[PDB]
Amino acid sequence: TSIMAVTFKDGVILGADSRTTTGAYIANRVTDKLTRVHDKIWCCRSGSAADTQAIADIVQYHLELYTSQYGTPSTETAASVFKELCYENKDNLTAGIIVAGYDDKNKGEVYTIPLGGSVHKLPYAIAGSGSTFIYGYCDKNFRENMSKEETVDFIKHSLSQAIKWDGSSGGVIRMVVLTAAGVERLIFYPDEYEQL
Amino acid sequence: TSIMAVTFKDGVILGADSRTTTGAYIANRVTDKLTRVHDKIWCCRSGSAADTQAIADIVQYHLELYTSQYGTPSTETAASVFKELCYENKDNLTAGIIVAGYDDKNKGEVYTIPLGGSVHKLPYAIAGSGSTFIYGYCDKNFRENMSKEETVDFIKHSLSQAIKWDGSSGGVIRMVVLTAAGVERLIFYPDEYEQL
Amino acid sequence: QFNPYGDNGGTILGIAGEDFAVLAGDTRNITDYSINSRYEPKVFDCGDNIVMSANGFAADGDALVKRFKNSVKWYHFDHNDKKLSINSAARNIQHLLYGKRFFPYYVHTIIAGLDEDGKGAVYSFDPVGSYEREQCRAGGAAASLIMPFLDNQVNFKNQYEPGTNGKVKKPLKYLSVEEVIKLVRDSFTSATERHIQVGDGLEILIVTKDGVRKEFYELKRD
Amino acid sequence: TQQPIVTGTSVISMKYDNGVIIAADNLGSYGSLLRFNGVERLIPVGDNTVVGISGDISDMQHIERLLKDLVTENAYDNPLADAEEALEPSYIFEYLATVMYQRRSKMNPLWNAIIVAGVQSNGDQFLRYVNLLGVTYSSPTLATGFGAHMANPLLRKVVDRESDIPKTTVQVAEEAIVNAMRVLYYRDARSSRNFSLAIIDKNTGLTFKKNLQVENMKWDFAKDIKGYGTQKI
Amino acid sequence: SDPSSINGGIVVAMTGKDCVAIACDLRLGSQSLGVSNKFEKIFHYGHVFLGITGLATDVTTLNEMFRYKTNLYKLKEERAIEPETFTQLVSSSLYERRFGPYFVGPVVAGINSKSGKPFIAGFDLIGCIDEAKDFIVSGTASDQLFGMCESLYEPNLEPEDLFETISQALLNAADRDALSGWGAVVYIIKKDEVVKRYLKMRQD
Amino acid sequence: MDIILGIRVQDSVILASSKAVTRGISVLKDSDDKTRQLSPHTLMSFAGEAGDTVQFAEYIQANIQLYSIREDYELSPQAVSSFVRQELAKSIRSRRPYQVNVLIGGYDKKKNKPELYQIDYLGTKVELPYGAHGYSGFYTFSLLDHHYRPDMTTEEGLDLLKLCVQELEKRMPMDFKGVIVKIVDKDGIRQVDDF
Amino acid sequence: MDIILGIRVQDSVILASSKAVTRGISVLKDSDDKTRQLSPHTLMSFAGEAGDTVQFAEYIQANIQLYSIREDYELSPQAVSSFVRQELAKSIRSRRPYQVNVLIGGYDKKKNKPELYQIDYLGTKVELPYGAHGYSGFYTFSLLDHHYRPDMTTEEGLDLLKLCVQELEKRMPMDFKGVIVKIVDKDGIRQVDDF
Amino acid sequence: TTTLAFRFQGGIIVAVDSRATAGNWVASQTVKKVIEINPFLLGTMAGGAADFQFWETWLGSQCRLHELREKERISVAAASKILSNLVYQYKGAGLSMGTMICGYTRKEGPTIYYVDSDGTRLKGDIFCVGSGQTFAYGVLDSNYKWDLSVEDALYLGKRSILAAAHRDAYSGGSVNLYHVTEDGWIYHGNHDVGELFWKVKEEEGSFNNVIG
Amino acid sequence: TTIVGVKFNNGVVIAADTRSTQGPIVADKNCAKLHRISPKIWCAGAGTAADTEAVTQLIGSNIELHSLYTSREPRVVSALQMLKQHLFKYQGHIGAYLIVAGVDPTGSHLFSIHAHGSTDVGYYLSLGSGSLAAMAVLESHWKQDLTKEEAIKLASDAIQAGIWNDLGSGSNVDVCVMEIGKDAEYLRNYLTPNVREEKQKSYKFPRGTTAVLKESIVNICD
Ligand SMILES: *[C@@](C)(CO)[C@](*)(O)[C@H](Cc1ccccc1)NC(=O)[C@H](Cc1ccc(OC)cc1)NC(=O)[C@H](C)NC(=O)CN1CCOCC1
Ligand SMILES: *[C@@](C)(CO)[C@](*)(O)[C@H](Cc1ccccc1)NC(=O)[C@H](Cc1ccc(OC)cc1)NC(=O)[C@H](C)NC(=O)CN1CCOCC1
Ligand SMILES: *[C@@](C)(CO)[C@](*)(O)[C@H](Cc1ccccc1)NC(=O)[C@H](Cc1ccc(OC)cc1)NC(=O)[C@H](C)NC(=O)CN1CCOCC1
Ligand SMILES: [Mg+2]
Ligand SMILES: [Mg+2]
Ligand SMILES: [Mg+2]
Ligand SMILES: [Mg+2]
Repeated sequence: TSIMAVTFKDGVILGADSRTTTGAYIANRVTDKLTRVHDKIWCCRSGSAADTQAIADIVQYHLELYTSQYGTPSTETAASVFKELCYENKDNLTAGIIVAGYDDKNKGEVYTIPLGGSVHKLPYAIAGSGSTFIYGYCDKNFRENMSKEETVDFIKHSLSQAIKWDGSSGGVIRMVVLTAAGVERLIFYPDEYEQL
Repeated sequence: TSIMAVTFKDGVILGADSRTTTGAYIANRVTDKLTRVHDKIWCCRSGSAADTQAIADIVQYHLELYTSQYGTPSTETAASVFKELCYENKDNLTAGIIVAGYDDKNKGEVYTIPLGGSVHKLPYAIAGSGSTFIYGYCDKNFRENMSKEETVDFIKHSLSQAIKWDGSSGGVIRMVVLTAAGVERLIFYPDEYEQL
Repeated sequence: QFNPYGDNGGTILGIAGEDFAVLAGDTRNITDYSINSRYEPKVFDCGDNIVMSANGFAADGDALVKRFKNSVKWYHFDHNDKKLSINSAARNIQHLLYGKRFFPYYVHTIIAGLDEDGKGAVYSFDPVGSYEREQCRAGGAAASLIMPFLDNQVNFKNQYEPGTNGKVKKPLKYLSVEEVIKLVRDSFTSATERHIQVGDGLEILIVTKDGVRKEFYELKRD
Repeated sequence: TQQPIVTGTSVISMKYDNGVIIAADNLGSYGSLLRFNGVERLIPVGDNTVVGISGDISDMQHIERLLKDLVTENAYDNPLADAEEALEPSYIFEYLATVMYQRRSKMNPLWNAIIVAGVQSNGDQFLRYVNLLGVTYSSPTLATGFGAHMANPLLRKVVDRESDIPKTTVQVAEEAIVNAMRVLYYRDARSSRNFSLAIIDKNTGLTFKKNLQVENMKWDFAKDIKGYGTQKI
Repeated sequence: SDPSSINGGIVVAMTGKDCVAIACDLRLGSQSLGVSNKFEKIFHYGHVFLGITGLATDVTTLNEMFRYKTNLYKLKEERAIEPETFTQLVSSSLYERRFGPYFVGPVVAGINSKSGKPFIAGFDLIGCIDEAKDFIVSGTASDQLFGMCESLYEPNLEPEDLFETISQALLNAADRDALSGWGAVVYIIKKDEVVKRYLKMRQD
Repeated sequence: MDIILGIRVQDSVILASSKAVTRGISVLKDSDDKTRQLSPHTLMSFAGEAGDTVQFAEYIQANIQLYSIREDYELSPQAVSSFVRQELAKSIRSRRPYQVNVLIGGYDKKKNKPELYQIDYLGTKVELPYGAHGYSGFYTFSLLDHHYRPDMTTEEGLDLLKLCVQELEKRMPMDFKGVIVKIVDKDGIRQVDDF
Repeated sequence: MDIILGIRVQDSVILASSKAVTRGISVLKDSDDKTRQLSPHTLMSFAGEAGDTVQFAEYIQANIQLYSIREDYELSPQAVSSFVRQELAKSIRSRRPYQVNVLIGGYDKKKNKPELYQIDYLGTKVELPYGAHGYSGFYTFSLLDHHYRPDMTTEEGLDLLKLCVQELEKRMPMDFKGVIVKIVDKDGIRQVDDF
Repeated sequence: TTTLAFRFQGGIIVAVDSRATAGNWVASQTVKKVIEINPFLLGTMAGGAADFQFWETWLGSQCRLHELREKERISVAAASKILSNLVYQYKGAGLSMGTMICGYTRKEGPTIYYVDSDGTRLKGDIFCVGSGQTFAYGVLDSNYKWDLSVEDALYLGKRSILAAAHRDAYSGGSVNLYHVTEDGWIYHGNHDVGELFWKVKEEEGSFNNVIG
Repeated sequence: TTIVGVKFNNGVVIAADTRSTQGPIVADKNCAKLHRISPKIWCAGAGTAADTEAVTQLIGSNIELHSLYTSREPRVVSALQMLKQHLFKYQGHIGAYLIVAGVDPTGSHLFSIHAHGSTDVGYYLSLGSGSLAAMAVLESHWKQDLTKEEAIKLASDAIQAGIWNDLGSGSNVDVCVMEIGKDAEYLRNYLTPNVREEKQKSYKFPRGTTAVLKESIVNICD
């Protein structure tokens, strides 16, 4: 994997490639690594497919039960539930999860949860095997309070490079936009992003 | 290490950090990783300090003896001698060497020699532990036939990011400019490059 | 760590008649779960009416056959074009194999031909050079499937004369080339059904005083 | 005893009525890092043979030098070096095969899988494989690495046995090869979009095609795929 | 220390015209040492016959277990268990011990009393049902038995002919296996008569 | 532990068991009786891992004696052997299995027949005319195959047994300090004092 | 191989060596002489790795016999023992070392004294009144410490030696099939046939 | 494998089985575990097959070169030592060998030498080597005498292999008999164990445990 | 194993080969890898044979009880959720690799499950040892808006690729078609391209060939 989430003026955008590997074989070239735990709280999944999937499902269950009793949960609350599972089961899990959500009070927020189960709230976050190749690029090019079109270009260009260098990353670039307006899914094919 | 060599309009420039590590301890914070094998043929050294040093010395000896008999060697010839040692002793070496030189006929040339002992002639080359973090950046920002000032900024900005993310890299940024004019040494301190 | 050996699969079979001998072998070549070739022969005419096959690790098998072929050539140069007898070839091959006792040729070797009395002869070898003349031998991946069938049908093992209270054995007799080829074809089709490394094609080399003839038959390709 | 460092992936090939086709992508991988992108892994020897190499690139470059040196050595004291006593595909292969097996027997192999494609002097098609173990085999279709698992099934639908070779034209054969290269780009995690292709014909000779690209790819269906099961939006 | 080849042994089953045959060797050993030449590996519960190869303690234990279960089956159902049903019971029982299995290679054989259809089946140690029209093999000489059965077998053999085919399959397979042999037994099973024959074979 | 033999003849079962207990480079004892009486007409010899052997033998002995008191009746050798086998069959899949091999020699008073059962630590039971555990079998079995007849007397059985011990004393590497011999018949269990 | 003993008394050296040759679970031979005569008044017993023992013993024997012919003179036990030690001292740092332990019993005709040397496979030489190799020492040494006197006769030495063999036969795990006893004195080397 | 050889009044009896196994798989029932070094010397197979074969064939070449140079038959002692010294050079390399070098000369009389891949060389009267050696030893020890007849000695060797062929899973196939005299060895035929077992069972009354 | 699943116009189709192996030996030449979870939800299984059967039956049993409890036809996502949560719990030790497909009130569906408990969604999928041979065909010939007859052709072609080119797959092709508004049609042995050729000889023995020691009637009655 190459995954990232970036806050901006109107909210937050999640981004991911679509490659799933079993060794050097691509088991799925059209994977959807961006998953919904709540209406406007989503996560990017990296590491073990089975682990991250099981975790996300449990979180979705917890936040559904939270909503039934206490109304809409904060993005921080969602990240806390992710942490709780990842930290307490650190010996049996291989999951690198980025949590991103949109409140109306707090606007866009991004929390990254690495292998250990620690939590880190950031303006933007990158993760997965392909993220190593774009630390330099992302750091130089990220700005706070970007527009929607700028943030889409930032993620597109970043993941394009991550895909270019990482063999474990590829396929289409999926994105999910989280704003007050609603939820918007975007897709970008090789013929476009490769020649950026 | 973070090391790189970049061809440009007037010739070629080599660049390197100054950090040498024995574990997490910095054994030398002012190392000179750019070494002279001939008047206008230099190399960047990454991997085992003892191995790369022993190799460079043997190459310097070979090119000195070459010059005594057949005159100035080509940059390709220098790279060939490096390869010959690295390939034939691949089981006992840990050396990632970038060879860069200036001919008057061939102008600036860059050859990279990874662990295996293979040779690759490139417009520019990056290597060492810290190079992983700047593949994205360097690919997006490199242009052929740059000026001296542009190439210096390209290396400075690139290695600055490599240094920022790689713990195994740091200290000063040394550079060596190879043109028809001659050989010029440049140095850049943390207080300058860190805040780029 | 580098592993110098591999398994190319396949299986071979040698039967001896009264005035003839056959050496059969399937034409499939494999590594792991992949087919490399559907027709890659491993039974070879080596001259002097000697047919040979070295089944197991193909690289070692090809090396051995190549060396023995060369051994036959130099036997002619050094001994006034004398014909290499099947028994002499067998002993020579032992020295080739045992020459690499501590880094063996990973192959089960079988040769076939006629002895000096004109009678059919099959010799079989282990990887390091031990050899033995026999009427019958299967080698390779499906050897364990084919060999007990040969014991029953060629050497008439466990077969008693009907009505003799299991006291009189079924008498040994030579089989015709027609009867032998039937057993070969049925052996390989049976082996193809139950062994994954066996199939594609069957190539039989028959050896009589007149020379070396070939026959080819299709096998199941799954 | 070795371990491969900079590596090249699948080499695929097949026979057709008048000659042979061979292809291989232009990538030099450094583990999961897709390090080098200008790597030519098809190397012509004369005007009648193409050697396709996968595996370790340092060892590939060594093999290049050997073949280059073989052409020089053959030309020595040989007035018919560009005629009757030119290098045949069968000669070039047997030489490499000898080397590969000798190196494995010294527990110091050239970490490669090699396919020698060419046309003999009498017009016959030549196509044979050899690898680090010294193992050799021939077939109407040959492929290394992932190609063995994915390309061969596709290429065997065109030429399933010997009798299918005369019935297969260069147009049909090249189409199958180019299709196989696309499938490998979909599914092999250490493959690139850019590749080279070589045709050796008994009439038109050696045609070497550089800087080809995989095209006509199906990605549009990806937009409909959402989540991994119970997810709708 | 490979449980499936400490004691040794083999079982084979075949179908014929309105009949089935199941046969086994008599050896029980401790690796190289031959200990008993009377160890039968075929049992029966009503008209349903079960052969079991593998680790001998588990062979004995499972026989005792299936006798236990079929006896309760009969008391509650008020009828004998059929081969198809018994096959399912064996599979269930083996898979119950999925991560601590009985090291065995069972083989069910019998004729359904209602439909009259000949039935045979085999299992792996973990319960996977292998049903077959022609033959099932099991034991340390399974490769050999596969080779014998696949060549010797033909469909719709008469009981007297089927006896010769299964017997020759077992005998010649056993003689190419060090851990099998030391005597043999063959069961010929018709709709309402069962003949048991001990074969004369080489005792090495 | 080490050598335990057993021979079933016409009218009795004879068990021979070595007297040595070695621990280390030292023979700690040379008069050890490796057997327990399970019931008046049933005897069990044992060999295997130290401690486990006696612990197991006595545990079985207690259970059979408990059965005898409860039912005022002696279990048949076949019944006892089946009980012992099941206990070992449980044991093998335990956390720490009993590593004990046994021979059960008994006289069935209902059938008026002697019976010999050989059971290994896995729970592998077989009825035999003659039996052995450990390396002993590798010498004795072939010897008995040759010399054993099914209609032999107790005296003929003892001579046959002497022939086995002599062979073991000649070819076995370890000094096992002779054997204690016990006979099981219609009149119960008795020990031969001069062997 | 296994048991080799040695006792130096007033006027002689006595070497006792076990007769058994065990291979697996089989005693292949029970009359093996584990000794070689190096010279008329020098005897060497040996024990250790199979093959190595005899190969080494005979190699030494050849060298000493070669010296005797060349100089027409018998080497002193001290000289022979020093030669043997150096050979083992070379051996230990070889590609494949001799794994052989030896006792050298000899009578020095110039000094008119018996001498016993104990040398292990590493090349560790010591002159002793009584010596042993392997596990034998763990029983015999303490026994000799108690009963040994320096002024004993050959007959007293043999009785002392009988006392050792009896203890070994009682407490040693393995049957070593008795010992061959040889005496070295002023009149040379002779074997005791009834022990 | 099971092989034996014993000295007696009439010379030496050598007897061997014929089975060869690769794990549980019976590779051959018709193997020759007696090597005919020369018309006066015999050797037995146990352990490595190619090794025994290769090196005892080689031994015969060395024995022939001896009697060409020395104009005299090679002694059993000298022949056995040529082999044992050879395998000792290869010690550690992994040779597998357990053999009885058997012969009958004027100066020595009937002589048997057990030679080993460990380098062991033992002269003796009775030897048994192989997986089924212990079974053969049991019959030999209880029936052996120096004053056996050539007829009774041959049978004892045959019966002892049968004993092992029965019990030992890695022995069987058939029994090969040899009788070594001063004028050379004499072959006494191949005897299938399948037929021999029933023949012996009936005539001798033995193997009552087995049903026939 | 080779197994595939292909979506089409008004439903979904799955297919599978019929070979079962222990090592290099073909244990079953015609086993059934297509499994019924509910009437209109079928499963193709690769990996550990007993596990794919046991896990498909357990979930199938619970799906039936659930369908009775809710008075509703079962959904594919319910079987998918129950399977993956079960497989995840056992951390891959239950070696079941499944292709789950079917029709329900929500529509037509196609999923894959791996042993460790990860699930995928797709229009065309392949699992097992011959999944690469199958996927090569699927990637070459698949398109959007396939008809029923086109999807069966594509699916069986993908299985054939595995049958011929993969040694872990062989024999026949089983198919199951699940169309919306119709009963699911299970096509057992839809193709049988590996029929055994006539044997060269009949090995029927003369009666009395086998030697017999004893005879006895066995009592099966009470
Ligand atoms: C990129 C491709 C590699 O890191 C991503 O992290 C990707 C994340 C992803 C995949 C699918 C859906 C959502 C998100 N990860 C994978 O594709 C993952 C690679 C991986 C496997 C195991 C790991 O450690 C336990 C770490 C990374 N692939 C898988 O999980 C595949 C489907 N299964 C296997 O590789 C089988 N594994 C199971 C775990 O044990 C080893 C064998
Ligand atoms: C960066 C710091 C890390 O890769 C560079 O590659 C740097 C290159 C360099 C250093 C000095 C002068 C010119 C160029 N490499 C090191 O600093 C190197 C780290 C390294 C050590 C061993 C390696 O494999 C054999 C690979 C990388 N540091 C050293 O060589 C130091 C001086 N010595 C040790 O760490 C002691 N080593 C010796 C080799 O065996 C392990 C212990
Ligand atoms: C192809 C044939 C793989 O070669 C398929 O995956 C096939 C799937 C199948 C077969 C029948 C019914 C439904 C599905 N798999 C097999 O046939 C399978 C191959 C296999 C063997 C061993 C494995 O080890 C983890 C994994 C897969 N064969 C079996 O399961 C056979 C019937 N049983 C055994 O080999 C016994 N094994 C089972 C695993 O536990 C150890 C003992
Ligand atoms: Mg070094
Ligand atoms: Mg730093
Ligand atoms: Mg196939
Ligand atoms: Mg036997």
